[PDB]
Formats: sequence, structure tokens, C-alpha cells
Amino acid sequence: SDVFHLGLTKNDLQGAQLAIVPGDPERVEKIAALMDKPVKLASHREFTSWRAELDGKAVIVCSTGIGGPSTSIAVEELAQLGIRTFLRIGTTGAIQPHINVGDVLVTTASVRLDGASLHFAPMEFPAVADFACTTALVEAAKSIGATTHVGVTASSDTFYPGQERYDTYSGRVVRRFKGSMEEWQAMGVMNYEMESATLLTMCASQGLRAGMVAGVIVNRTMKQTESHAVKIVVEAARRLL
Amino acid sequence: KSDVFHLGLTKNDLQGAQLAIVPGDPERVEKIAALMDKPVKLASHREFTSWRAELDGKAVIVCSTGIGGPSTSIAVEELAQLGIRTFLRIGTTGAIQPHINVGDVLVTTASVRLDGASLHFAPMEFPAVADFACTTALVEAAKSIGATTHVGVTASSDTFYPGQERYDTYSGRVVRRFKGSMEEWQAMGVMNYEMESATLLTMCASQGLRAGMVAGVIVNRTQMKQTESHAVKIVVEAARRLL
Amino acid sequence: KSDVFHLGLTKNDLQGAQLAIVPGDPERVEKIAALMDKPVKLASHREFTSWRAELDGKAVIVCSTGIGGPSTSIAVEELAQLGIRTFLRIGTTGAIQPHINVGDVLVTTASVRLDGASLHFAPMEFPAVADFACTTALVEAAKSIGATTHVGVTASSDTFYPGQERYDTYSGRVVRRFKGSMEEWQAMGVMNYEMESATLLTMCASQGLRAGMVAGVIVNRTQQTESHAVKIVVEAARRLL
Amino acid sequence: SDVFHLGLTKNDLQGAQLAIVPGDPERVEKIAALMDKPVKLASHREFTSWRAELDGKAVIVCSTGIGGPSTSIAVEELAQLGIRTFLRIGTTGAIQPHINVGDVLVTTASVRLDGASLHFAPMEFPAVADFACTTALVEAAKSIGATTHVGVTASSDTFYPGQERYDTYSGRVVRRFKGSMEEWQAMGVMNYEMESATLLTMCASQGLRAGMVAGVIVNRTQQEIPNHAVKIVVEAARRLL
Amino acid sequence: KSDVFHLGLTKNDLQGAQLAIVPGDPERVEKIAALMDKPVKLASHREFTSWRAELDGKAVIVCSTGIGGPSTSIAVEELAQLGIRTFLRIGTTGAIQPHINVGDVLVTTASVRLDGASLHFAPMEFPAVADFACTTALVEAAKSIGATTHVGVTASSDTFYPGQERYDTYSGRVVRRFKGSMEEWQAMGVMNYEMESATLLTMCASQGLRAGMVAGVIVNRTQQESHAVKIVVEAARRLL
Amino acid sequence: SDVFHLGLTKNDLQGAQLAIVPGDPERVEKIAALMDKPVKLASHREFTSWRAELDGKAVIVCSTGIGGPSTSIAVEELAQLGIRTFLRIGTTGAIQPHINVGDVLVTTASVRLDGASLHFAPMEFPAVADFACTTALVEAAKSIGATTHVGVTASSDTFYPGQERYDTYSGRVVRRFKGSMEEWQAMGVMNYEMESATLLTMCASQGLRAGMVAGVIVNRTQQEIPNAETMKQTESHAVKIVVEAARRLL
Ligand SMILES: O=c1ccn2c(n1)O[C@H]1[C@H](O)[C@@H](CO)O[C@H]12
Ligand SMILES: O=c1ccn2c(n1)O[C@H]1[C@H](O)[C@@H](CO)O[C@H]12
Ligand SMILES: O=c1ccn2c(n1)O[C@H]1[C@H](O)[C@@H](CO)O[C@H]12
Ligand SMILES: [K+]
Ligand SMILES: [K+]
Ligand SMILES: [K+]
Repeated sequence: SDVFHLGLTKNDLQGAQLAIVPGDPERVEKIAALMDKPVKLASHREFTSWRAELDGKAVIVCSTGIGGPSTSIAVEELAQLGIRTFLRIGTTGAIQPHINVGDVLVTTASVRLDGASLHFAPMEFPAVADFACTTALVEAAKSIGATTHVGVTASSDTFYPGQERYDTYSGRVVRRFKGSMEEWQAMGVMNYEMESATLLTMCASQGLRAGMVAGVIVNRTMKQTESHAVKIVVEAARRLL
Repeated sequence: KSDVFHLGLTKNDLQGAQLAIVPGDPERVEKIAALMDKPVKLASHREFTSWRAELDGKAVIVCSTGIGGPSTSIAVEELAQLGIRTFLRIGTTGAIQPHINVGDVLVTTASVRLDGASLHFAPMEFPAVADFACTTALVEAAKSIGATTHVGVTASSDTFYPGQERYDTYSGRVVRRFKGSMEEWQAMGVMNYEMESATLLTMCASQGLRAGMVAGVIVNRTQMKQTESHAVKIVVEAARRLL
Repeated sequence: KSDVFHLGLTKNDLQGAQLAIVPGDPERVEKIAALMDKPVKLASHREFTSWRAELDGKAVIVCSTGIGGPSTSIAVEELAQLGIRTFLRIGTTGAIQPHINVGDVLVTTASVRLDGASLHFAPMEFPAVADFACTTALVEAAKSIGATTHVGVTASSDTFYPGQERYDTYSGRVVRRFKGSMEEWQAMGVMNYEMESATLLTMCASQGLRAGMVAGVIVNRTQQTESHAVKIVVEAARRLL
Repeated sequence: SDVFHLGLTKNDLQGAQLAIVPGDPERVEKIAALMDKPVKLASHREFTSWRAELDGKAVIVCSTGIGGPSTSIAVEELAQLGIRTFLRIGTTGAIQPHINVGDVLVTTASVRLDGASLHFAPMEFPAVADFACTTALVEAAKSIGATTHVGVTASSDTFYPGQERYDTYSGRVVRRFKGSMEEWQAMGVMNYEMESATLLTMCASQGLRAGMVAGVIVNRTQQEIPNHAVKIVVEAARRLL
Repeated sequence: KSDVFHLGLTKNDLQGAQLAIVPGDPERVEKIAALMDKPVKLASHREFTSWRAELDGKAVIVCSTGIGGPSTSIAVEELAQLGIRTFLRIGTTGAIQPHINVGDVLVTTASVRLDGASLHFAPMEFPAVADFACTTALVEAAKSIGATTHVGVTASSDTFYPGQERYDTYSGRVVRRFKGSMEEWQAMGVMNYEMESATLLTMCASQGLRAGMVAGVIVNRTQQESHAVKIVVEAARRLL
Repeated sequence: SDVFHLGLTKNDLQGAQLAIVPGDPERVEKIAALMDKPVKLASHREFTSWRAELDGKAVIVCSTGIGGPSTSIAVEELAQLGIRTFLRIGTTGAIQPHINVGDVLVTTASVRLDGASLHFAPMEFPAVADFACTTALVEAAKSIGATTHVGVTASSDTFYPGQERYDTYSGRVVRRFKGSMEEWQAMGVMNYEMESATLLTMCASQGLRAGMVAGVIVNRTQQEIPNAETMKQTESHAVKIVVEAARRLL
């Protein structure tokens, strides 16, 4: 391996310059299988990586695990291997009453409720997605006619207190996050997830292109959801090769 | 008879306008409005000069913000009270990237928040991000006139001098926070400095208003008219797509 | 034409002046200048209108700053380049104390730094404090004409609306930082709100420049003024030449 | 399932109140194998879990994945299922010159270079280990005579820039972390890893007991990446049942 | 006269002492020293009163810190200059858990840093953590002496009043940061408030000095607004 | 005692509304000796208090101990007892080359390098002195005849790393304070001391008047250090000034 965690070499990529990066290792093969010539590359820790082909060009599918820290490892090591464009495809809880389960959300930028993004840029720097990538995702969502919402996502280092969940062991939420969901709602934030702030900040501050699309699995106020978002990211990738 | 404290405008003055182009300098307001139909002066108070015009049958506002986030936040809030829901910032700017030359145009996707006013709308974690539709329209408009365009991040500073790490000053000093900062933004891909976008983009993105920003490059510290006109044609053409 | 980037002034225009009175509104510049000897227009560019006059045979500058720290920081810097060493801000203001009434005059000893520009000169730990000689001159000028004067702390905000906890706005919301903030400043004895002094005082106190500030109360949140605050700033200038 | 991520029910725990939590899903089976009656429970995402028995009491082994965010999910859901004591067994990079690869490091408390700890307690709160757990770990290390060091650990949300690694795609480290390793070294910090700040903070602030131990796999005074602790964590567990 | 600026002590005065017991109150120094052999008064300047004594044949220093991190930081630094490498604070404290009784003994594993001086040694992310051997000696000493003992986190405040969310004050105002804070620390399991441990533990842990912290409960805040001394002496014996 | 630490009652004050607050308990008697009929009231921990009479009015002298935390206790408890005006008198090391030993420093406001101030007001709030107190101190300095500097003071929770001293056990200074003395120098900060940030902030944010004056007994930039009596003649000067200022504030 050329890299410490992923267990991949530059040759494994066969010239790939774009990676699709879901959180769940189990989702990796499902995405690769939608493209031509899917081949498993490696599986270490939460990092499962496959290669496939899109319109004749090699593409990587590599899981990030949950959270900015493992995401930052996958992105860095893929970048070392030659990836310059990253498309995250994830799941998300919506926090706006008008956003229905199964909807598709394209993230323009993220509220940085993580710690890893700070390891790349100070908080003043925007966790902003690449324009080409965001455009490709939006245009891909339109081509398949999905109900799409485009805007800001809150990206949290926790699933529970940072998304102001009280249904927990302690039932306590620290002061910083008490009342935070309503605040994000009033500010027009669409949804919560846990990787985009790190992904977008680390890419935008290092000359890498990143986009973020997600399928709505719950509304904080199903099957064809993932499929739709997954279709969208693969189609978007075609436009970015 | 004004409905707002600073702008000296009433809702009626807007004639149903829902979009405003917002340059910094009052002296540029008529010139922009003059590119559109039936331009008329509305008012002039402090750094807030407003004109109404018409674009493909729809009323549009052109209103200056003055220099800096504080004045901008006043113009934007009061225009919002008056019914504006879409704001397009037009400016001329320097650049901090060597590959960016005078004559190029910059469309800002999001800004580094080196201001104070943005914090009065959203905590620092919140992204000073432009509206997708506005950014799209600005890029496509730049495309239609064949402008050499750069799309990316802009550093938005409450100062012209130390926050842009200028040392040619009275004190010749730059506070620790900003010492070495220009090189840091350069390494992070930041295109340029200006002084209003962090405030504009943050206050709009966190209050359901659409904002975008375009600027012509007139200078570059690492290394004019046409550039300006281009930027202005771009912002007017973009406004047409957003009505 | 100009020794500075924005003001459109040369050192020659100042005729040796070392003190500037700095109102916010360009419209007020001529009025202040008119109270002194030999008043003449200098220049007008953006929100920076400048006049020169004379007191006791010494040149004095009057120059507007525009609204807010950013434009203030430009005016003060460029005036400092041209030789100004003492700055007296004159404003009108809204009081936050029940017993500070319209028509009262406020002299600011130091400001609560609710701005961004002050941080471009000194870290937050540094006091946005007025120069003692300036504050003395203003207080003594105020007493010499019998104004009802309050001396103390001013809250200096980058916004007119949320930073001063105004809810009569488009969104009707105030970010967490500022919710409940007016009552807090009130309990801490803060006199009033305005928008330029944190920047002015900090940038002067941290770079060997003298600054003071006086303001007329023309309204009170908890419920001819110009002429008096203006008379005070000119009489104070007389004492500082 | 009783919880959203782990795919476990309280019944799967068989009354277990202690969990050993490695970062790598592949280490779980190996840890479980050192105990009696090892049984696989589930594997979802980076969360692989096994049950075993120690001195006739059920014990859980469950991986956390890399980083605070996924750790916070595993700990929370284990807590919901009934776990009250958590022993992290990790790998680590030493930052002191005389720590040998293979050495066992027991963490008393962590430098919070993560984001997730802040979702449980403000930064002022110490990421401190439980005294009984730390004691059990030290005493267990003593009983097998491993080379052991006890002290403070820097816990980072990144593998690369937050641990001041420069052999990366960008080769740059953000201002906050430039010169940081030398600083921690001067302060006597022993090592870097990526989970303890979150684990220790979230446990200490919610009435859960946590201990932290790791084997050194690289010495950072010499290189950024490499070309006993497990026995100790199991023995320590015995003492805490 | 004195090898350090504030304490008025010389390296000679310590007679090779490498451990110091550091109470807050100068008036308690003589009392503690008296529990050991050959107690001799050394110096008394400002809030810094110091005695030397002997414990199982070895020199030991007792030196007051005064109230608060700043004065503590001076005493610890200057004692370190004179050769002290182990510091055991013995204090008084208000419990904030209902289950902790007055007269109970609290051993601190780490402190909530509600002080400013700790930041002069390490950034906020660094833990104000006690030395493991010192903490162990205190817990073991507490068994030996016999006392109801709790081991855990302590909130260390730069103020006695607003930082411990006391309202019995001139202004009756508690700043936003501290409004509701006691109940927050309570829910997070914090045992008690005092005013020196965050500075002490942070400055020691970040400078290769060993520090431990024990205190006797003199009030319980959920109700209103000699074991510890024997314990700190016994712990010192275990650390020489 | 009406208060938890000071061992004082309202009766002890005899209607006093002004307190002079040196840091060192040993200085309290010395300052009181500059006034009429001084009597010792109490001594507990670092808090030694005396009452004296100034132009026929009761005045308290009470030590604060070193640092914002003990200072906050003294000021708060004195406020409870009825004190409304506080004058700190210190001795200090200057950091400007032009500020000479023997000079007197009057502080208009302080750089908040302390923790206790934050327990009264967020960092944005200025650690600013009361105008009447500052005026009285400046005027008294002129009555006494001192060479006076008026301006900003850096108020640190430590004597060592926070004042960027490297002559210490570890010989290291945390990142925050590395290079900080040169920064404060460039910003015109006059000196370091350790109580004013807390004092000035807690008073300005609670309707209390506070001023600060100090005698310069050493300069961080100069090689030579005044003899056995670095303070004494200078100390005496600042003390005479704080008493003379108190006269104007009664
Ligand atoms: O509310 C949610 C729902 C889903 N997700 C999100 N928050 O975090 C993302 C994690 O990777 C993982 C955590 O369940 O899935 C994404
Ligand atoms: O330098 C290192 C070496 C090992 N580890 C550490 N940093 O982070 C821990 C991660 O879980 C994972 C990162 O590889 O293993 C632990
Ligand atoms: O609530 C309390 C009670 C006692 N103490 C504490 N807080 O601070 C410690 C101080 O040294 C001093 C404060 O009175 O005593 C310790
Ligand atoms: K993970
Ligand atoms: K302006
Ligand atoms: K003290």
C-alpha cells in the first residue's frame, strides 16, 4: 500500500481522479455495481474501496466511516493517490417541516459543528462545496426529477447531543446545543449529518473539489430514497469526469 | 414619509421590486440603473443612494451599501423590510492569486468571515455562503459575455489595512491574528479580499434571503473601465435571470 | 491630489493640523467646521467629507467616518498618515439607562467591543479605552456649558439592529449571542449604543493616537441636541491643541 | 434492535455492564477470543460487537471506528443498553523520544483536540479518566510486567494535520497546529490518538466510568508513520467487574 | 536572603525538601507542620507563610498559596525553583452533590478550569489533571486515616462569588456565562467548588511537576451557600 | 463579621465609603499611617484591614492579596459593607524604555490577561477605570510632584509566563504569551501588574468606582535594577498620591 489506512496503491486507481464517498462500507459495492467493471480494491477498518468505470473513465468508491475524523483520513489518502474530486452521498435527518422523507438535499455549505474542519482552516473559513460539483448534483437531480432542496446543512460531530436529541442515556444536552435545532431551523438550515463540514472545509482549503448530496431518512419535526440519491451522485460523477 | 430609519424609502417607492443590485459606492448606482429601463432616482441619505429601474417589465432596485459590513447590514435589512428578497453585490476588487489578472471576473461562492457584523446574524460556524441560484446566474451571465471567470472563496475583512495584511501604514504593525494571514488564505485558494460579502452573505443565508456576488479584477498585489463595465453587465444580466 | 488611498487629501491640505473631529455623517462636517475660524472645504470621496478650520490659530480637521468600524478604520488610518494624532468623535445616540434622558450628553471612557474591526488592531483582551486628556477636555467642556453629562461605558455594535437587540426587523429574530444582551449591558451600567467607538478607541489606544468621544442623547430605548454636543466637541478640541 | 446503530438488544448483553472498546472492528474478535464463551453479536458500519465472559460475568467487546463521532455513537448506545464502564484499547503514536514501539500507555486525561467532547462538556471540563479504571489498567500492566507509561494523551480529530504530520497531499499544517507537537512534547504529553478526548469527556460528564490504554505503533520523534496492551485491558476488566 | 522573589526562601532553607504541602491559608501552615517532626518556621511574606518539617527522615515544606490561581502560581513556581517536584494541595471546599456530606474528604482527579492562570501554562484543551501517584497516595492515605471519601472532578473558580453562582452579593447579578452553571456542573458529576486546583494541576501537569489535591467539605451548596490534614500528611509520606 | 472572609462589620467602617486597596497586607499599616487616627480592624488570610480618617472622614485600607481571585473577594465584601469607591495602589515593572524607575503610572484601563474579570463581564467589556478616580489620581500626582504616565496596563494572572518571563523552572512560555511583551510594548502598554483587570472590570460592571496608581520600581527593558530599596522612595511617592487622591473622592 502507498497509504497507511486505505491499503491502496496508485496503480489500484488506474488513473481515477474522482471518488464517490459514502459513509457506510456496506454501501460501497452497491454504488460501484451501478457502474461498469466494478472491482473490489480493499477493506480495512471502516474503509472499503472499490473501483469502477463511468463512460470509460476509472472512478473510486470509498467509504469514510461516520464522522469528520475518519472522513479526513479517507479523503487525504485518496488525494495522495490522485483523487481531486470527491462526491459524498449520505443519509440525513431533515429539520424543516416542508422537507419530506425520501427527498434529496444538495448542500451548498455546512454549519461547522465538527472539530476536524478546524484542523484544516480556522472557523472563519466557509465549509463550502465546489461550484462544479454542486451544479452537477443539482442538474442530475433535475434529470431524474427528484424533489430536491439546495442549501445549508448542519454538520455535527455527534448523532445525539449535537443534533439536540434528548432521547438518550443522560437526557441532557450541553448548553451550547440546548435550543440549537430551533436556531438552525429559523436560519434555514435543511438538515443534520456528520461528515460534510470536514469534507467541504478540507477540500475547499486544499484545492480539491467536493460536493455533497443526501437522501432524507427522517424528519426531525425509505427504500427508494437511497436509490434516488445514489443514482443522482453517479450521474453527477459522469458530468465531473 | 419613509418606512425605514436610514434609506428614506417607502414600500411604494419600490413598485413591487423584489430584487436589488447593491454596489458599495453611491456614485455607481445611477450608472448601473442606466443599463435598465425607466431609471429613476429614489433617495439619497448617508451612503445609501437608491434608484429604481425596470428589467423585462419588472421593477428592480439599485442601492449602495457604503463601505463595510455595518453599513451593508443596514441597507440590506431595510431593503428586506421594503420587500427585497434577492440581493446581488457588484464590486471591483484586487486579487491575491497570481493566476488572476486584471480584467478577470470573480464570482464568490462563500466568504471567509473576517468581519464582525456577520456574527450578529449567525455564529461563526455558519457558512457565509452565496445563494445557489444567484451564483449560477452570475456564472452563466459571465459566460454569455465571454468573461474570464474565477469562482471560489473570497476573504471579507472589516479593515482595508491590517485585515488584508497591509504594512504600509501609520504603525507599520499587523496584529498577531493577521500576521502571515495573506499567505495562509493564498494557500487555501482564496481569490481576493473585499469588505462587505461576509456580512451580506451571512445575513442573507441565515434569514431566507438570496444573495450573490460578482466583482471585476482591477488590481493584483502579488503582481479598470472595461473590467467594471463587464462586471456591471454581468450583474444586470444575472438579475434578469432571477426576476 | 492625494497622499492617501481614500480621503483625497495631501499633508499640505492639513496645514499642520494634528487634531481631527470625526462625526459619522458627512452632512455634519460643515456644521462643526462652521463653529471654528476660517472654515474651508477640503474633499469629499465616498462617506469621507473633510473640512479644515482653525482654533486659537492652529489648524483643525473635521472629517466624517461613515457608519461603522470598517469605514472609520479607513478614515482614522489615513488621517494618521497625514499627521493627525488626536481624534474626537462626535455622535448622536440612544441611551439604554432609564435615567439617561434625551438632551443629555454622554462622554465615553471606554467601549464594549461588539465590533469586528477593533480585533484587526488588538486582541479582545485589550481595552477600547479613550485617551485621558481627550476625555478630560470633553467632560470639562460639557461642564463649562452646563450640559447634563454622563461619563462611562458605551456598547459599540457592528449592527444597528440585532447587535442592539432590536426585534422590529425583517426576521424578528436575534442570534443567541445577542438575545438578552441589552438587559445585561444595562445591569452592567453601559450608557448607550452606537457603532464606531470600539473601532476608533481600540485602534487609537493601540497605536499611540489619542481618542475621545462625546454624543448627544436624542432618544431613549427605555421610554438642538446636535448643537450642544457639537459645541462641546469644539470647545474640547480647543483645549487639546 | 434497541438502538439505532449497533444492532443490539439489552438481551444480547446478558447483563454485561462493562465494554472493551477497540477502534478497529477487526480487533474485536481477537480481544473476545482471550475470554470465555466468545460469541459474535453484530456487525454494522464500523461497529462490530462480540460478547464474552470473564470470571463468570458477561463482557462486551465493541469497536468504535476511528474518531470521536463514531466513538460517541458506540458509547451512547452501549450506555443505553446498560454498559456503565468503558475501557478503550487503542494504538498510538508516541511523541516522547524514549517511548518504545510496543510500550503500553495508560491515559490519565486527554488534550481535547477533538470536536465531539464539546458536545458533552465545555472545553474547561477535563477529559479525565475514571480513577478505578485507570488504577485497574496500571495494576494490570504491573502484574504482567509490561513497559508502561502513565500520563496525558493528545487526542486529535485528525490523523494528519492535528498530529502535525507534514507528509501529506498539501504538506501544510494550519496555524493552530504548526509547532503543536513540540508544545505537547514540552508539556510532557506522551502520545497522540483520536478517540480518548471524546470517550473520557462524554463518560466523565455523564456518570460513566472510562479507562484508556494503547500500544505504541510509531514514535513521532523519528517518523510520521511506521514502516500486550490487549492482555492488560482484559486483565484490567477482570478487576472492574 | 532569598533565592526567589516572593517567598523569601533560599535553596538552603529547604534542606533538600522535594515535596511541599500547599494549603491556601497562611494561618494553617504552622498547624500542618506541627503534625510532623522538627517543625521550623522559615518565612512569612504577603500570603506566603512557609515552614519546614521532617517526615520519615526527609525534609518537607509547608507553604501557603493564598487564595486563587495567581498567588498559587507564584508559590508553586518559586518552590519548584528551589527544588520542589511534588505538590499536595490541602484545602476547604463546598460540595455541590446532595450525597456528599460536610466533613467528607474529596480527592480531585482533575478540575474544571474556571480560572485564568491555567491558560498561562497550557491552552484550554489541556486537562487540569492530577498526578496519578499523588492521587493514589491520597486515596490510600484516606483509607489509612479513615474518612468518607469521594474521588472525582472539581470545579476550580477564579471567584468565590459569581463563578460559584453565588447570589448573596452586592449586585445580585451573575454574568451570563455562570447563570445556571452550578446545576450544569452538578449534572456532569462535579463534586465541589474551590479556587486553586485548576491552576495548580494544570501548571504542574504541563511542566513535569507532580501534583495532588485533597479537601475537606465545609459546606454543601445544595443546602446552603481534621481528616483532610491527616490525610495529606500521610499521602506525603507515601510520596517521599 | 458581616462578611465571609474579611472579618469586618458595617460598624467597623464608621460610614466609610472609600477603600484604598494595596496588594500586600504588610503595606496596609504603612498606607494607613499617612492618615489620621489609624486603627487595625482585622487580619484574616491575605486580608489585612485598617480604618483611618482623611479630612475627618472614615476611610478603609484593605489588602487584596496577589491576583484577581483574592481581589474579587476583598472588593465584593467591602462593597457589601458599604464601600463604593476603590483605589488600588501598587508597585510595578514598566515595559516602555521611556518610563523610568521612580515614575508614577495611572491606569485608564487594563488588558485583561486574567480570569476573574470574565466572572463579571464578557471579554468585550472594557476593564476601564472610573473617570473621577482617574482624575483624582492624576491631580494628586501633580500635587505631589511626580513624573506621571497615564495609559493602559497589562493585568496578568501570573507573574511569570503571562509577563513573558523565561527565567523560570521550565524556561518555557505557552504559545499565547510567546512574543506577547513586544506586542504590548508596540501597543503602548505601560506596565504589567496582577490585579487591575479584575478590579476595574468588576467595579465598572457593578456601579462601583475604581482607580489604579502604581510606583515604578523597575524596568523590564533596562539592565540596572534599583538597590535594596527599589520601592521605598518610589513606593512612598505612589502611596502619598493615592492618599491625596482619596481626599478628592470623599
Ligand atoms: O441524523 C442523521 C441521520 C443520518 N446520518 C447523519 N445524521 O450522520 C450521518 C452519519 O454518517 C450516519 C449516522 O447515522 O448517517 C448519517
Ligand atoms: O498516530 C496514530 C497512530 C494510531 N492511532 C492514532 N494516531 O489514532 C488512532 C486511530 O483510531 C487510528 C489511526 O490510525 O489508530 C490510532
Ligand atoms: O466555596 C469554597 C469554599 C472554600 N474554598 C473555595 N470555595 O475556594 C478556596 C479558597 O482558597 C478559599 C475560599 O474561601 O477556601 C477554599
Ligand atoms: K469512524
Ligand atoms: K460606511
Ligand atoms: K491571593
